[PDB]
Amino acid sequence: MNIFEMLRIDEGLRLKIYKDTEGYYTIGIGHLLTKSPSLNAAKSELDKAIGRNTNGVIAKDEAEKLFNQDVDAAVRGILRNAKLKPVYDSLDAVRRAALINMVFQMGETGVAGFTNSLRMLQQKRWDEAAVNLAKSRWYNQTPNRAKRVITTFRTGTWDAYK
Ligand SMILES: [Cl-]
Ligand SMILES: [Cl-]
Repeated sequence: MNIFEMLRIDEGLRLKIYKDTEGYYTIGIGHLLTKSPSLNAAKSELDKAIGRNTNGVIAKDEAEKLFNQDVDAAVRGILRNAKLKPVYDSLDAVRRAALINMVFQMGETGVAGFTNSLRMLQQKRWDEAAVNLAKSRWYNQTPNRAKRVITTFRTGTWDAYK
């Protein structure tokens, strides 16, 4: 297991524009296109992102490419973020994948706001961080995915994904 296979399990793959859990237009492997209600603003962003007229549909290779960019951007955002970087540096390889997953799902800004959990993770208080991470809208809204991520942080193994 690795970050790519982990996120592929959590996000799935769709080749036609769809709405995410929040009702936003997405395509491929959890690639947010726009928060706007307009399917046309979605198709526009989509064609901008692919560099071709897609009519709302893309190929597998195209989805994977967006995915490669997105993971990369997620890592780079963590490394550039003054609050995230120290946490990431302090973690083992598995736990690092758990943080990247949160960042990809909710953005740097959102994760960065989990102040107390971040501090518990840095301190390696696994059980306590897991309890604190659960008191969040995130956990309440996508409980199955949240539990998997949280188990990854508590355990340091890929068990939740096997
Ligand atoms: Cl893009
Ligand atoms: Cl879920």
